[PDB]
Amino acid sequence: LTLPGTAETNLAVPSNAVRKVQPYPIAKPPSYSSVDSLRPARVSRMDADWATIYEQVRRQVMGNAYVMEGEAPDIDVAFSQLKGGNLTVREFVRAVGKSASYRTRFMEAKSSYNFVLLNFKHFLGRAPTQEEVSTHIQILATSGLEAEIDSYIDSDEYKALFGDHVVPYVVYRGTYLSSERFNRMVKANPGGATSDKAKSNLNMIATVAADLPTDAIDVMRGLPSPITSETLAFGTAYYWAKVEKEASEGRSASPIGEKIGKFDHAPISTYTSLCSYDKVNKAPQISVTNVGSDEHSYVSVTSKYIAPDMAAAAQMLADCQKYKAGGNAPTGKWMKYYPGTTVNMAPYISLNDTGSDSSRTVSVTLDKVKIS
Amino acid sequence: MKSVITTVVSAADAAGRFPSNSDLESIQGNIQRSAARLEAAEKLAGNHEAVVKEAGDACFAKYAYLKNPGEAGENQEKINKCYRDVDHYMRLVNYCLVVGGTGPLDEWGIAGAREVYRTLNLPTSAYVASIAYTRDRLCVPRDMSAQAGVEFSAYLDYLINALS
Amino acid sequence: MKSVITTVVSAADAAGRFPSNSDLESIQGNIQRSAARLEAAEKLAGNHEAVVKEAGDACFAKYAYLKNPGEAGENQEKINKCYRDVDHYMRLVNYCLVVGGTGPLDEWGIAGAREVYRTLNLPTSAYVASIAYTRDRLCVPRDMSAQAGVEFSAYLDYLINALS
Amino acid sequence: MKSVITTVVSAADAAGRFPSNSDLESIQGNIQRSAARLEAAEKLAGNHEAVVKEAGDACFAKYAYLKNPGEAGENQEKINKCYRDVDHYMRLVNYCLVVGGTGPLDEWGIAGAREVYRTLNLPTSAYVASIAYTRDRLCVPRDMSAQAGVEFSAYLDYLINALS
Amino acid sequence: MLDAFSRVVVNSDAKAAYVGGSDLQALKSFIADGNKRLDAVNSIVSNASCMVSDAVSGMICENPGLISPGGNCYTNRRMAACLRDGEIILRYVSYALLAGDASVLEDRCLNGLKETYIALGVPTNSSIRAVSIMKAQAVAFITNTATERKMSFAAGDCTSLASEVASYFDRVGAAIS
Amino acid sequence: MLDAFSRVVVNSDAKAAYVGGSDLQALKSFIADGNKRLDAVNSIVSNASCMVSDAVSGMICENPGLISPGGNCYTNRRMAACLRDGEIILRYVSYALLAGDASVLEDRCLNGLKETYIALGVPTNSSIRAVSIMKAQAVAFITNTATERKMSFAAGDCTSLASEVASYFDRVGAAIS
Amino acid sequence: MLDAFSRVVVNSDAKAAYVGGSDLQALKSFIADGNKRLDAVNSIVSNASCMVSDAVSGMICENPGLISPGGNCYTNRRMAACLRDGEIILRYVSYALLAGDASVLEDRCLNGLKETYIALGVPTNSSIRAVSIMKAQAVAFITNTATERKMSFAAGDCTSLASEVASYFDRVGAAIS
Ligand SMILES: *C(=C)C1=C(C)[C@@H](Cc2[nH]c(/C=C3N=C(/C=C4\NC(=O)[C@H](C)[C@H]4[C@@H](*)C)C(C)=C\3CCC(=O)O)c(CCC(=O)O)c2C)NC1=O
Ligand SMILES: *[C@H](C)[C@H]1/C(=C/C2=NC(=C\c3[nH]c(C[C@H]4NC(=O)C(C=C)=C4C)c(C)c3CCC(=O)O)/C(CCC(=O)O)=C2C)NC(=O)[C@@H]1C
Ligand SMILES: *[C@H](C)[C@H]1/C(=C/C2=NC(=C\c3[nH]c(C[C@H]4NC(=O)C(C=C)=C4C)c(C)c3CCC(=O)O)/C(CCC(=O)O)=C2C)NC(=O)[C@@H]1C
Ligand SMILES: *[C@H](C)[C@H]1/C(=C/C2=NC(=C\c3[nH]c(C[C@H]4NC(=O)C(C=C)=C4C)c(C)c3CCC(=O)O)/C(CCC(=O)O)=C2C)NC(=O)[C@@H]1C
Ligand SMILES: *[C@H](C)[C@H]1/C(=C/C2=NC(=C\c3[nH]c(C[C@H]4NC(=O)C(C=C)=C4C)c(C)c3CCC(=O)O)/C(CCC(=O)O)=C2C)NC(=O)[C@@H]1C
Ligand SMILES: *[C@H](C)[C@H]1/C(=C/C2=NC(=C\c3[nH]c(C[C@H]4NC(=O)C(C=C)=C4C)c(C)c3CCC(=O)O)/C(CCC(=O)O)=C2C)NC(=O)[C@@H]1C
Ligand SMILES: *[C@H](C)[C@H]1/C(=C/C2=NC(=C\c3[nH]c(C[C@H]4NC(=O)C(C=C)=C4C)c(C)c3CCC(=O)O)/C(CCC(=O)O)=C2C)NC(=O)[C@@H]1C
Ligand SMILES: *[C@H](C)[C@H]1/C(=C/C2=NC(=C\c3[nH]c(C[C@H]4NC(=O)C(C=C)=C4C)c(C)c3CCC(=O)O)/C(CCC(=O)O)=C2C)NC(=O)[C@@H]1C
Ligand SMILES: *[C@H](C)[C@H]1/C(=C/C2=NC(=C\c3[nH]c(C[C@H]4NC(=O)C(C=C)=C4C)c(C)c3CCC(=O)O)/C(CCC(=O)O)=C2C)NC(=O)[C@@H]1C
Ligand SMILES: *[C@H](C)[C@H]1/C(=C/C2=NC(=C\c3[nH]c(C[C@H]4NC(=O)C(C=C)=C4C)c(C)c3CCC(=O)O)/C(CCC(=O)O)=C2C)NC(=O)[C@@H]1C
Ligand SMILES: *[C@H](C)[C@H]1/C(=C/C2=NC(=C\c3[nH]c(C[C@H]4NC(=O)C(C=C)=C4C)c(C)c3CCC(=O)O)/C(CCC(=O)O)=C2C)NC(=O)[C@@H]1C
Ligand SMILES: *[C@H](C)[C@H]1/C(=C/C2=NC(=C\c3[nH]c(C[C@H]4NC(=O)C(C=C)=C4C)c(C)c3CCC(=O)O)/C(CCC(=O)O)=C2C)NC(=O)[C@@H]1C
Ligand SMILES: *[C@H](C)[C@H]1/C(=C/C2=NC(=C\c3[nH]c(C[C@H]4NC(=O)C(C=C)=C4C)c(C)c3CCC(=O)O)/C(CCC(=O)O)=C2C)NC(=O)[C@@H]1C
Ligand SMILES: C=CC1=C(C)[C@@H](Cc2[nH]c(/C=C3N=C(/C=C4\NC(=O)[C@H](C)[C@H]4CC)C(C)=C\3CCC(=O)O)c(CCC(=O)O)c2C)NC1=O
Repeated sequence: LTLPGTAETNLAVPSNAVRKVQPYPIAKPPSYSSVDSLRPARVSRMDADWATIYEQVRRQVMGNAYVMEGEAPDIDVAFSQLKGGNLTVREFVRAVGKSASYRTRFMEAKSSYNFVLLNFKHFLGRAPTQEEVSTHIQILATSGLEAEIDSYIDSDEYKALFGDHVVPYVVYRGTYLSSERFNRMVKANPGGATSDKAKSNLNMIATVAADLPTDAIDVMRGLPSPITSETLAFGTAYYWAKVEKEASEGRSASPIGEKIGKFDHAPISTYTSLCSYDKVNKAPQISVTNVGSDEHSYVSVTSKYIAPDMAAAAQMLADCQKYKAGGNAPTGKWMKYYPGTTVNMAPYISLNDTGSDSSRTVSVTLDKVKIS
Repeated sequence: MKSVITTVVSAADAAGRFPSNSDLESIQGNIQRSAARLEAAEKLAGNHEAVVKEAGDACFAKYAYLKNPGEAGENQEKINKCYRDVDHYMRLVNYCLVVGGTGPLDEWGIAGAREVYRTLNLPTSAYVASIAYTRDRLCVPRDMSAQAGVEFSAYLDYLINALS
Repeated sequence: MKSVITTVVSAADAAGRFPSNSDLESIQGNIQRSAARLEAAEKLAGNHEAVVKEAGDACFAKYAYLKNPGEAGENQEKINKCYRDVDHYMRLVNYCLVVGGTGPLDEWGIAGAREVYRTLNLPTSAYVASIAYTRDRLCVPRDMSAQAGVEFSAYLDYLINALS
Repeated sequence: MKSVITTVVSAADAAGRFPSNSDLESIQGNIQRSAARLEAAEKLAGNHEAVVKEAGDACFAKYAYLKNPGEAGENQEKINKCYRDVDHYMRLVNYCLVVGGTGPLDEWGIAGAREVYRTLNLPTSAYVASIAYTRDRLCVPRDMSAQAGVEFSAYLDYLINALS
Repeated sequence: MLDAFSRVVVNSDAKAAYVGGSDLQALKSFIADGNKRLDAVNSIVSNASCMVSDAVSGMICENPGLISPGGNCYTNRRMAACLRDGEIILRYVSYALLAGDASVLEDRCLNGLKETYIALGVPTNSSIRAVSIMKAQAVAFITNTATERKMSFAAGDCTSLASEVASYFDRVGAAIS
Repeated sequence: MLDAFSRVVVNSDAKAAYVGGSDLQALKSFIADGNKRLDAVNSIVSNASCMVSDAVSGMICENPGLISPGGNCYTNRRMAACLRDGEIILRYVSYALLAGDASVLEDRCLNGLKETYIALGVPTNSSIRAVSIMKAQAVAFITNTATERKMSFAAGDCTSLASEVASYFDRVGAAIS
Repeated sequence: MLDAFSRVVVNSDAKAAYVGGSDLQALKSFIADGNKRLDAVNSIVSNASCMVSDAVSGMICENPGLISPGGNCYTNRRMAACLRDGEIILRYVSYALLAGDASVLEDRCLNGLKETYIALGVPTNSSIRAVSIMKAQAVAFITNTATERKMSFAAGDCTSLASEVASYFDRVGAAIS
């Protein structure tokens, strides 16, 4: 809408008011990158026509959206200026991302954490780290949608990889800033016939990019690698590991079990009296409200709640270092074993009949709200 | 536009390399096929007024309902608009027989046809009724050579497959 | 790999469309050229042991300095590596006469040559002395036909232009 | 974390290269400066019980208003929380004297200060009253050396400049 | 974007005329030197790496003010750009000799080429000299008058292609001037 | 990410203790071999292109199943990656010798290298042999016991750093195994 | 970006003035014809697809120089553009009917509409004629004097909004001329 020549909008850096448009598209990154020779060639503004620039912007920025002809007129607004040269293809995907057709299939329907991971998949063509999420999740908290898409397009990572004339694509650069950052990019970017719309939870890179260890599974990276770079290893060897994974990646089998949350349970023969291993760690999940006379009351047996292994980490490591001075004055004993133990009567309250008392011995130590 | 020449020099441009021996091999295909398609161009150019008079009314022979008032054919002059509306397609098939690719057909005749035929309420089935009447009337001894009628049919159904 | 057929089915896939009349047209070019290049391929396969012996020694006739100690060819076995290091290229020229494009020569012999041969200190001027020794020894009466000698030469200087 | 060592390593890693002569020359500075700040670290370690007691109440003498009921200091335990809430700052100043940069100050004490201290309504002016009371009481004969004194003060005002 | 076949249809689109036998015989003569044009593009890209290095060192050895410091081809980065910048000019004329008309390189390479070289500080008077050598080297190959490399062909005339590529190499000479 | 100076602060951050005069003298001895550590990083990156080219050809010359077709170092594309793939291991061990602890290569290069090589089809047991040659060459340089190249130093002990670099080359050994 | 309720607050921001009783009755008059405004823009978007198709074909049927080859609306792509291009003019004027002031289309559609049409080659004088038919059809709907289609409404005056649509449709014609 703005001008027939516009390199940069919104005046974020000071040196874009004097910056020309790029007269030619930018070069490839200068490292070796053995994978990209098997890859198809990148599509730019000045080598290809508008039939395939629109398809690859749908194949990368829109994921695989299946935009119809009456669907997305906001993209048809933004595409009609790109064919007139009124904005570059760098600014065009800023107009695609800020549009509501990108919002009404990736922002409202996916989750809050998954919206950041799809933005690195579409705009930068990779998958972020945890520190890249934690700087991008605050823009969704304090500044909203429009400033968060400005963090990709006005970044220096975009302008060095694509510039103003190159459609976004999966850039294999060989020497990466992290060894995770290759194979988390590859896992985030599968090949053809995959979209983002069915996986309303993505749930697998949402927990590999969540904690900084637990790099993702090898068959989830041998799957979208290119060809004469996967073969003689995907006939039937890892192929059943790929199919088993695809029925788990599809329908979003939540990886509490095998990926993170890793608890050595006891064998089933060890208890056998608290039996029926479907039910073994189930508790009543009770909830009361007690407001007026329209407030419902809880109860819906809970699931097999696991020891969380970090609340047992803050507890028993940060504290309970009451590991100090345990000689406890060994009085030439005969405490007939276990020492100062009160009989501890504890009368169960005499509601006049059918209520009775039992006792039990225990070692007693005075508490820490007891000194004073 | 989208021809066999500009397919193999846009793909060489996108890879950023010289015209290799693969790209020189497709242009050898043009020496064997221009002797099939260029006499299909001048057979079309020497008979173009006949094949729009003989075959533009075949849609009206099929669909006489649109000459009712209140429809896409109201008066005589919109039917005189219609033979101008269909010889452009026969000029574009003549433009694609001489190119060899399908280049002049897309951005001149197809790209945007779903927007102008819906909004101005033209039925696209009566378009391809006139195009498919031209398609099944090909024959070997009268019309053209035996190989030209393969390729002249092969551009007409591309207009059918894109409009439908 | 990068043949004449995988250019036109990838560029049709990049636009997201069917094989049009330009894409079927390029494969008709393969009918006129496979008569020429495949009889250059079987001439190469039945004579590959001779064209790496009395054309692999010619780089050592030009560069006798690299048989010195401290150089790229030290002992007998690295020279025995070296004729295997040449015969893989003539296997790839035999793999690109049979394909039709420069597909199997690119990612199997060319892509990665500037990083291996620089790091292993292997002089690429003594590669292209052996490749261009084969190139100028073509002739019409003895070796092949008059047209296969155009095309077998046309893949060798592509290997020269990639290494230099 | 953000030290002199992980500055010249991460910048060499982002350029994708070996540690050059410029990165080795930065570590030669660390021999010349660890004689100064590691005797600034033990003077903070052997005196941290004193410099949070007579520099934690100096905010309260400056700001006696916040011990009123309804304010950020209500009872004795929040004042007992408050001396813990400054003891972590003197631990992180001690953690930056031993590292050599502003590594442990930023993501442990600074990154997050504009969100906690606004929402929990803790006035940061009474934070920097307690830090700048410590800063202007340095001297060269009593406390430390003359060279530890400029750089013990050079970490305190960075805590002031990031809080204000 | 536009080959020799589609050049005559946009002349015919302005008149809305059917292409007929009054100018199809002019286009069938383009197919008559079909293998002649095809061998000519093969003769250019055969010795293409030796074409650009002999031309850009021929530009250096007549004007050594670039190798002097402050010159535009002084450092090792700028010579590697100038070896690359002259190769793109060779890479796009080989398209236009294949496509039959100078419209493939006209909007791709030559559009935006004048103001780029004057904003960057490229001496345009020596860029005319650099492409004048490749003008003199392309006509030596496709007329087979090259002194150090002779290629085998079927015998005949190829002067009509030699004037075509010489018309392309002054089109780049016009846009940089 | 973590150096040897900032390693002792996270051992003290878990106890919330001030670093005092009971463990600074172990860190002042890190300053005492400050130039000893510094010349050791210089001795590795001095001959680093001859380091990795002798190491990966040493892995080839004992196991010639990779140059056989179907091998992972067969073609010219994969060997250019494998010449690069062993150089990044040298590029990150020399970071951790400079930084003082195996923290820089641990989360950057090693977190995710095992299943990368599994998913790509890299023979992992031949990557053990590829980095075991670089272990034996790095201890030969910083003890100055290389037979083909001797570098000049001030005389003294460097055998504490010889165990230090060897403790990094099995960390790349264990994290790939 | 600015509605009729917030048009009066940037007037009073320039005086740093609290809004008072001298002009809120001018703003309560805007709420008094609130439902009168609300049915009018509903009458615009009711027969909106028949509005643009009659207007651009009326622009064609008085000036058949664009359907001639070399015209700006000759081919099938440009007619689908010209059907779309005038629909953006209807889509942004109808925003200004709901906003009450010509502000949302002044910066979004019209800010930079002139020099795009002269860089592309649009005949601006026929673009005056094309938007003028949409001016006369918009007053025909909201004053209900459309001959072919009559819609039912509550009785009263709508001539105030009939001057409002003509104040928008010449703002388009001013910024394209
Ligand atoms: C170890 C030296 C040691 C402890 C740890 C601590 C454990 C302990 N706690 C109690 C008594 C109570 N704990 C309660 C639980 C809570 N109080 C709260 O206000 C929050 C909401 C909640 C979680 C912290 C309660 C309500 C009591 C009883 C009242 C009270 O405050 O004491 C005991 C006493 C058990 C007994 O007397 O049999 C113990 C041992 N004390 C330690 O000594
Ligand atoms: C406080 C009540 C909790 C607690 C909170 C923490 N959350 C941390 C990170 C985090 N939390 C969420 C969920 C939340 N953020 C969102 O953006 C959305 C919706 C879109 C929701 C529901 C996410 C997604 C993340 C990751 C992003 C990020 O880390 O910034 C967190 C940080 C952990 C750390 O790195 O140390 C904390 C402390 N933790 C608690 O103990 C109490 C119970
Ligand atoms: C904690 C205060 C105790 C203690 C507890 C441990 N329990 C361990 C395993 C375990 N506990 C139960 C019983 C619990 N689970 C149930 O489902 C139900 C009710 C139906 C109850 C009461 C079971 C059945 C199991 C085994 C199953 C499993 O572990 O998943 C346990 C682990 C032992 C180990 O793995 O080594 C511990 C430590 N032990 C203590 O010291 C205090 C007294
Ligand atoms: C015992 C733990 C307490 C205590 C309990 C009393 N509650 C009395 C009345 C009452 N309690 C509730 C809340 C409760 N009833 C519900 O239906 C629900 C939600 C489902 C809840 C949480 C209600 C609604 C009422 C009725 C009156 C009111 O609205 O407050 C009560 C008086 C009845 C009686 O004498 O038995 C008692 C004694 N009070 C105590 O002193 C201990 C600490
Ligand atoms: C408190 C009012 C007294 C007093 C008490 C102290 N007792 C100490 C240790 C201690 N006390 C007992 C006896 C108690 N423990 C039992 O298990 C039983 C019965 C089964 C009884 C009556 C024992 C056995 C011990 C030694 C074991 C231990 O150290 O806990 C004690 C600690 C002394 C020390 O830490 O050195 C104190 C202070 N002392 C007093 O002054 C008043 C009069
Ligand atoms: C003595 C120190 C007390 C006292 C004791 C009396 N309690 C009498 C009756 C009574 N006591 C209880 C509570 C008791 N019985 C139980 O079964 C349980 C535990 C489950 C307890 C704690 C009950 C329930 C009753 C009966 C209540 C009734 O029926 O009214 C009692 C009356 C004589 C007798 O029944 O033994 C006495 C004297 N009363 C005192 O005044 C001092 C403080
Ligand atoms: C080939 C399919 C058949 C065949 C069919 C007949 N066509 C007859 C007449 C005819 N055809 C046209 C249009 C014609 N002119 C063209 O230039 C082209 C294609 C580019 C076509 C199809 C017209 C106007 C007419 C009627 C008068 C005329 O010849 O101009 C025909 C005569 C009877 C009739 O249909 O009117 C036949 C039998 N002819 C054949 O021999 C093979 C079997
Ligand atoms: C054609 C350029 C000349 C010609 C040259 C001669 N070549 C002679 C021997 C010779 N040539 C080759 C290479 C040849 N064999 C192949 O399989 C291929 C390509 C795949 C080629 C180019 C070899 C290996 C040898 C050695 C012995 C043999 O096999 O013939 C030759 C004899 C003298 C000499 O050895 O140099 C000549 C004169 N021959 C001609 O007639 C035209 C003029
Ligand atoms: C240097 C600026 C002056 C000087 C000032 C005086 N300070 C006095 C007492 C005092 N000083 C400090 C802080 C000091 N101790 C530390 O551990 C550190 C940092 C690690 C510092 C800066 C404290 C906490 C106290 C209170 C009592 C004490 O422990 O000494 C002092 C005596 C009078 C007074 O109490 O203010 C003076 C005059 N002393 C000098 O000689 C130069 C001039
Ligand atoms: C002009 C620059 C040349 C020259 C050209 C002539 N070529 C003639 C025939 C001819 N050329 C080819 C080459 C082309 N075909 C391929 O298969 C490939 C590679 C895949 C290429 C590059 C072929 C097959 C033929 C044979 C065609 C035939 O003769 O039937 C030729 C003879 C006349 C003609 O056919 O046009 C000429 C004059 N010859 C020259 O002297 C200059 C240097
Ligand atoms: C162990 C790998 C070596 C070895 C090391 C020793 N170096 C000693 C002193 C020393 N080292 C440097 C190198 C460092 N300084 C620089 O300027 C640069 C490049 C910019 C580097 C990489 C210097 C200046 C010095 C002199 C310090 C001094 O003596 O005052 C040294 C002597 C003890 C010590 O100073 O630490 C040793 C033992 N020597 C060896 O024999 C092995 C092979
Ligand atoms: C002027 C351009 C029109 C016209 C307008 C009048 N409308 C009058 C009342 C009125 N209008 C609406 C429409 C609006 N409300 C909705 O709920 C919706 C759709 C969701 C729309 C589009 C309503 C509800 C009412 C009733 C309000 C009432 O009378 O209480 C009206 C009478 C005066 C007035 O109330 O403003 C007029 C004059 N009438 C015309 O003749 C032209 C075409
Ligand atoms: C039709 C009544 C006109 C006319 C229209 C044409 N517009 C053409 C391209 C074009 N138009 C616009 C403006 C429009 N698009 C927008 O995005 C917005 C505001 C957000 C508006 C008002 C733009 C930006 C472009 C360039 C983008 C593109 O070309 O798709 C056009 C195509 C020209 C051609 O290529 O032949 C036409 C025909 N032109 C007319 O003659 C009448 C008056
Ligand atoms: C030569 C070809 C030719 C045309 C295509 C039409 C197009 C056309 N219509 C109108 C004028 C108009 N056009 C409409 C439009 C419509 N009325 C409806 O009921 C529908 C919703 C919609 C058509 C689908 C209206 C309402 C007017 C105002 C006059 C009227 O009510 O008829 C005008 C004059 C504009 C003006 O008043 O200044 C023109 C040129 N007229 C022509 O002369």
